[PDB]
Amino acid sequence: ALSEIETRHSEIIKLENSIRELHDMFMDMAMLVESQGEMIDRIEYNVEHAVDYVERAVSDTKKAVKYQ
Amino acid sequence: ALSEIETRHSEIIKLENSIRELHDMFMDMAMLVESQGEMIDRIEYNVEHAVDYVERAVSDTKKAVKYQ
Amino acid sequence: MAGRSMQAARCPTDELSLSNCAVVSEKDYQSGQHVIVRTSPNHKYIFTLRTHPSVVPGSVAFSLPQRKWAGLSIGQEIEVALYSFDKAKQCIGTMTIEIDFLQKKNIDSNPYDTDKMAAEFIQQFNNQAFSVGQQLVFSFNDKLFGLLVKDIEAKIEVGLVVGNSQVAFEKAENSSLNLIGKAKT
Amino acid sequence: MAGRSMQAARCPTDELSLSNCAVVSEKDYQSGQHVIVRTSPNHKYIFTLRTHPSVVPGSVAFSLPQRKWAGLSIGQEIEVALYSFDKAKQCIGTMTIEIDFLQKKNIDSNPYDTDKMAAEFIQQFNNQAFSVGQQLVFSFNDKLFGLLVKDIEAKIEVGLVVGNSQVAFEKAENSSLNLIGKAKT
Amino acid sequence: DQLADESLESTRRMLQLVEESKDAGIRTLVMLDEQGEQLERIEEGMDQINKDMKEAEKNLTDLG
Amino acid sequence: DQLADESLESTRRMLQLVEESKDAGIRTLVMLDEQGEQLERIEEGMDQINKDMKEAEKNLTDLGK
Amino acid sequence: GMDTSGKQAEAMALLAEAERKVKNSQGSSKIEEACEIYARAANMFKMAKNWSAAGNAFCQAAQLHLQLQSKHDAATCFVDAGNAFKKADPQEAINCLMRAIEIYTDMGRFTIAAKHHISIAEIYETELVDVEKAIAHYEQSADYYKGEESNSSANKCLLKVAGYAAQLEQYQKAIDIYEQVGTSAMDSPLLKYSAKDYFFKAALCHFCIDMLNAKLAVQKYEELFPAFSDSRECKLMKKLLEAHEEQNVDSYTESVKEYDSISRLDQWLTTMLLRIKKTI
Amino acid sequence: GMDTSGKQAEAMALLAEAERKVKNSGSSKIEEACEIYARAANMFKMAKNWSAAGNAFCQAAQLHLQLQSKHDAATCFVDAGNAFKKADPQEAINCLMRAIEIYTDMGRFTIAAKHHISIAEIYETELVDVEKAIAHYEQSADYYKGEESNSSANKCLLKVAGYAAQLEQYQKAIDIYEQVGTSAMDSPLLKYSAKDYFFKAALCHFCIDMLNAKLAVQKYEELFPAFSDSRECKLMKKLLEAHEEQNVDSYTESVKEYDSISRLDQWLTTMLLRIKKTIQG
Amino acid sequence: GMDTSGKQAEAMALLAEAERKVKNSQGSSKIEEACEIYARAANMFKMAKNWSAAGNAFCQAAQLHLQLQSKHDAATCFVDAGNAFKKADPQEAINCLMRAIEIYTDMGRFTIAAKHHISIAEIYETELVDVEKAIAHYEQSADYYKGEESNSSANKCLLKVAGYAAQLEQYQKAIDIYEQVGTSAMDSPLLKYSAKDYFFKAALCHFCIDMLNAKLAVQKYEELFPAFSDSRECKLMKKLLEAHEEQNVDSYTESVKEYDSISRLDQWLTTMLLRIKKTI
Amino acid sequence: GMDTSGKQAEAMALLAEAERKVKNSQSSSKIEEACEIYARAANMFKMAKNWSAAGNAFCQAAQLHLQLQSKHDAATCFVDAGNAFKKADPQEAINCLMRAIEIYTDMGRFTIAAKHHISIAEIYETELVDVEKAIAHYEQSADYYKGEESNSSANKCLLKVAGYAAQLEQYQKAIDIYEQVGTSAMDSPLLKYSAKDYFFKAALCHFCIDMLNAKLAVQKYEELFPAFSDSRECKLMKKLLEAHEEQNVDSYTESVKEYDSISRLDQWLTTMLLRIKKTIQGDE
Repeated sequence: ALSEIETRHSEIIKLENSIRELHDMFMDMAMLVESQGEMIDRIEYNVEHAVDYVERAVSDTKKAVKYQ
Repeated sequence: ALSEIETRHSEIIKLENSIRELHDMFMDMAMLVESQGEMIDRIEYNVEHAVDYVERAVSDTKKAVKYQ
Repeated sequence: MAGRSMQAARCPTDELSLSNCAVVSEKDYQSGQHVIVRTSPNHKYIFTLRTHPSVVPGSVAFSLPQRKWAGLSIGQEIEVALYSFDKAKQCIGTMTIEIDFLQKKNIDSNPYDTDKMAAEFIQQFNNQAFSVGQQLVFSFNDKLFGLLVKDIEAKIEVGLVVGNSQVAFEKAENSSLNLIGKAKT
Repeated sequence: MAGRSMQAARCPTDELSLSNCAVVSEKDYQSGQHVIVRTSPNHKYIFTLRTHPSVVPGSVAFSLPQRKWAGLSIGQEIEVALYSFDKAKQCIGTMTIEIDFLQKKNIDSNPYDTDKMAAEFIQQFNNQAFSVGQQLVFSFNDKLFGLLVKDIEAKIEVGLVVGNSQVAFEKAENSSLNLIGKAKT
Repeated sequence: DQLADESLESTRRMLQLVEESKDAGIRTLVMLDEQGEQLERIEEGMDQINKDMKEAEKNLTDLG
Repeated sequence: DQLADESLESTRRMLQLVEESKDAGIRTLVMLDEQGEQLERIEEGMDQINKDMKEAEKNLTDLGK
Repeated sequence: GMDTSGKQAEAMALLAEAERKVKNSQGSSKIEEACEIYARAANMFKMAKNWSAAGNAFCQAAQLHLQLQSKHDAATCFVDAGNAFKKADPQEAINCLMRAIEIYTDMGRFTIAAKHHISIAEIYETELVDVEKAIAHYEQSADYYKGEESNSSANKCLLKVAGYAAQLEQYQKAIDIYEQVGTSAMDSPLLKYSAKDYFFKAALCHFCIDMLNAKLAVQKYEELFPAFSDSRECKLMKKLLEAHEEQNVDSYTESVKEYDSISRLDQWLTTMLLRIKKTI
Repeated sequence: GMDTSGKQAEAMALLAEAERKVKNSGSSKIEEACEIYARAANMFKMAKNWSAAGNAFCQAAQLHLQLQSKHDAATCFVDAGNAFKKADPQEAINCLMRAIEIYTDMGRFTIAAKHHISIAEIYETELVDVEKAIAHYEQSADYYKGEESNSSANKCLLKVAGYAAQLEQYQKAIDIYEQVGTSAMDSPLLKYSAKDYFFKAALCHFCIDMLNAKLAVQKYEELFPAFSDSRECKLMKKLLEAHEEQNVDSYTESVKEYDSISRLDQWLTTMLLRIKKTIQG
Repeated sequence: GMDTSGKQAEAMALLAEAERKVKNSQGSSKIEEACEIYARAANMFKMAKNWSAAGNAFCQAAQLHLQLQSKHDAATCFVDAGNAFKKADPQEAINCLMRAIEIYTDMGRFTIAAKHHISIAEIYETELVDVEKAIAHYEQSADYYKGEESNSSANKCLLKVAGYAAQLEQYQKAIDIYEQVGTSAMDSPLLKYSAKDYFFKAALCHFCIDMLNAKLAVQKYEELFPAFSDSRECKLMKKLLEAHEEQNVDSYTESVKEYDSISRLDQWLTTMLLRIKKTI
Repeated sequence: GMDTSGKQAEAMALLAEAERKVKNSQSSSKIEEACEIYARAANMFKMAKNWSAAGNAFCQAAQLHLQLQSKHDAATCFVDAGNAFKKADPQEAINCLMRAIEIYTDMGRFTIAAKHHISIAEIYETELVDVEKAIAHYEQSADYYKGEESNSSANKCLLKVAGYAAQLEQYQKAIDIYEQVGTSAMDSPLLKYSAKDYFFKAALCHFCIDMLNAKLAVQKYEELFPAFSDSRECKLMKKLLEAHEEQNVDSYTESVKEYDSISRLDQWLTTMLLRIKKTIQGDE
């Protein structure tokens, strides 16, 4: 037993504890990544709207004012 | 005897290989996350610049056409 | 007979819990009546009612064995309708009941009068309905026994026990109970 | 000479590498001169020059022992300044050299005449500059050995060898050399 | 022996846990790649927006 | 007997690897938190600019017509 | 009631005012004002959780914007109407999203069409329990995404298409898609570790046609790059093949159970393994 | 550098100028006055005072309100709320509520949801009114769910469920926990987490009566098979067996053994103590 | 149904009428309408899977739009034409992308010229099998990025440049770049963990020139970065140096195989080790 | 072409043209053209690798924008000039960044001022090694970030300033900072796991003052945070405390050596442990 048994048990238990902590960390990380993905998705649309609005407005107003 | 003996010698190498693979995955993930962080910083700067210029121009046209 | 929506509750007091019956409010029924309780289309069970001075109207209380047999959850909705038993064709003459100790605390090898116990059964359980597979508790000289209905003789699925019915006991497998009496086989 | 910048190159041939004399270009100097190669501000090592055809002028070729002693890498910048010996104090009378096997493959238990090799040493590098701490190779009969200068007796750090050098050799650090003769201690 | 049986069971649990962690890591990597592509698109759109707006100010200020 | 010693060495190497992985995980978590805050800060800017542009456009249009 | 009743009352009032103004106009400012109040009424409906009326109002505003010479606003109103209708009756949601997709693709924007096609396919699969049209929509979305060199989205859509097609007994298409994705993802240093999965699935499909195809394909895949020869999955494949060669089903069941014990199986894998077992 | 004295003096000068400008009241006067109010508020926020900044922002918001502009009033109200965040909670609540009222009129639902979550954090961190926190979280969850943002409408529901479990309303917590577990089960990414919620549901059941816990555990194992091979299900089975014979030593032994490998937060320990005291008797 | 018959017919009709309208102009509204029609026709052709027509239409629109004072739109059309042409004939894509890059840099926007250079480099390497111009483009992009303190992207570009330069037997450049990147990454909280790898690579290059240089460089990097003294790579380097010091190829191969077993070597490492072993 | 000579010559000619054009103008409408030509000259210089002239041109453009009634453009030109000068003349970079910070904070925007303050502190620490000014700038940035409800950035800045303060033998200041962050990290779902580390560092600072303050602080953290008890750092601290009490320098050295062998330490930890070692050795 002696060193053999003591190393066996202690190292095994410590390894298991560390593995469990890693498990928890990764679950939380994945949830955070999901939420951020949805925020990015919502930003994209509001950027496209603004692009179309500005382009159309500038074009039309320029034409109208030059014609006047 | 040698049954349970060869078992550990083959229950250890699997763990070694899996752990090394996890190591490589995490290194690549960290590099990617850093690059995305810098991209986000640039996007924020551009957004703030654009919003402030838009406000200036809109207020300018508003007062200019108010005084006509 | 038409059926109403009633709610399962916890049986009041221990004595009513050892007195096998579904407990109801004094405003609706009395004791000795027969009802069928439906929790789903495919499993319905017949019970006899008893009134208690604590039952809240709109609920029916059951003891632990009845809930463990019928698979009922406290607070779940069930339907109960009065049921009318024939007496000319379903009357039980003799039954087979498997018996064992209810409380593991004190197993013993002493002899138990299976005859006297059977008579006490009639004393306590006369005029109550029993079905195959139903589980119950039996109080005999301050001892708790678990009983399981094995067979019924007039074969009938449900019947009304009469005063002169005879009960036979047989030790459950993997038990040290030494039974000695007429109620054996 | 003045300390101009040179570059270390590879020994042109094996024979010149074994000669223990730094190969140089025929256009720059004449054989027999000495140069205290200056690398770091606190690192200068004395080497003797010998010309050989080929080699591009402006570089100095060294054998593996020289590069491993002075710690030079091919392509590195070095300073070459000429050196003058002080015959009144630098003249080497005796020198102490530690000897050991160079190649573990050729280990053998045969006897080694310590005196017979000594004369060959004189025959080889007579009149050539040697410095304390220098490492070199020794070509005994079909034997490649590693030599390390530990001490010099007329103590000086650098001197010019002569023909009266009775170098006593002694094995060290688990060496298997079977040494015979009177040229030991 | 029997304590080595405990240890064999321990190794088995370790192996299962590491496999699960590996799957989670792989999925996270894929998710990050997709997000990176979306970030690229947003950045590309932004610049256009900025320039198109500054042109308008200039032309209409020259007009006024 | 001496091949068991190898087990000990393997176990020590595994433990070191696990510690390194844990530290990497901590750093990744912190970085993700900061990035999330930045994304939140950007959403609001986008909203405000969109609103302002729309309003001003309607204003110009009506004014003219 | 409380908020619900008053919000309903104001919504009906706004609808009545809109009808009054449209019948009055039958100018341009009248139509603009009517569309504005239509939108406000729809928003007020959404507060009280009455989705049908919200969709009706949004579609009416979309039509009003259509008759007037404006398009993007019509697209926005149509897509919002579809999203609102996603609760009660999916058919109208499909119709509205189709109109929005047509309008968007006309102008030359191909990113948003992919999103709307994906949403339509999700509705089709989840509510109408029909998979052919899901396949069509996913393929269209994959094509649009790949058009702009956004590879990852194309890969995701094609993986879904391949899974559904393989479920429906059309194997060759699934094999082609799996080969393409597996070989493409192998090169990239990031996704290198997942490729071993895709090849595995391809092999299973080959094994549903005939054993010899499975053996040849396994050999070819192992040749294509050696990491796939890791004992983990290739061992299982070889054992399954050998068990099927000698008409021994007990060994097959034992091997599958042993692999299952260490790691649970998914419905897809269990179904495919059951078919392979049966044919034996 | 300049110290709060000079900044406060300049802020007071700006406030006096704005007040006199509004006194002689036209559009130019009011616009200039609101501009001065904004500048003074910024200077105050630089001065580290936190109440005069709120007052300035609120006055500017009221001026923008009386003039026919809305968006600007909302922005000034939210800024005033952020300023009061540290000065006085109740004024912050009022300002944020008015901002949400203005926002929700024009259909900007997500912003209203965020502001609701902020009012809720206020009510739960400094004030002790949990009921209002539950109401606000429910409203935010509904607003998010209305836009198909399922991924951000599941945090508010979990917080609501936890607070309702603390209050002893167990049916609501059970319903929410099950629903969320069933929703997350299907998605491949979130699957690994689902195991938690089901466990947390069973405990709630076990608070009412043991038999309900037995039946619920059976139902969840049938519905979802991986649950049957985790460690939480082992502990549940062990406790349900142990507490059927009034044997508290086994109960505490199992709890301590589980605690050793992994520590338990406050919620779990409170629930376990409730269960032991109530039922094990 | 998305058949290309009607799509092609419409596209050709639009192109023909645009050519007619532009031809009649022997004031500038004709150019504007013609350019808009050209853009619509290009999008139509792109829908039709015919990419060459899309490229031609886009380039014509770009030319016509650049004819006017407006230039910010020529850039955009040119980049779009390049994306389109990236399928059939890469040579034109290079020309268009370069004409774009030129305008962008002239305007003062440097961050969005590096991206186009990276794209051109990818085209060159993947299809034209030429590496000198790839190196040139990567170097230029790295310079532009490092101008704007975007260190990470500059590091990635320099890594690719160093890899190819080492591939082409220009060792000195590779070693300089690798040591620069290693030292820079050593001083960071996150990248720290990867910092070992680069050093290992550098050591290998030092080996190709001469063994002793490699020995001294390993000593230097171990002293500079103590955590490097325990990693696997340093141990492997020590063993290979000792094996190569005594004309012992056997132990060299044994160590290489032992290190291969745990982790699979890439093409780069295996080719470099093969060169080293071919030396002796 | 890539030729630098032609590009620089063109830049010089264009800059001279702009100079003479503005000088003629001085003899508003033309000032705009002067600004645009200055910006083009600056960009050309930047592409010509002559960073000094690029910074100078940007500064001139900013000055031209200031006299005209525009500010935001002046701020943008100042920040560009600072980024350009960063490589050659750090002092002018700091000057330009400070002016831009003043303008920005005057206009109302705050976070941008925090970013520029962080940049100024970074340049101070990397080039002129003036630690006190770096501490001042970091504290100002943290104040702004915390005033705008952004917590993570404020925490990062506070950690940096605390590290330098401990470096400069101002122990008390560092300790409070660490404790604050620790409590915050205790009340979070994610950061919880790292929260021990901060506590550990705080303990070491106490040990520098007195060993009994350190023991009491360890007890306080133990009762406040029980998870801290299992971790290695608590065991190491208790063993070191005992060894210091008993005066057996050898046990302290051996224990620290073993802990180092298991894992390496940063310069900060090694120097702090060395200071404690030197303190204890005098006792023996």
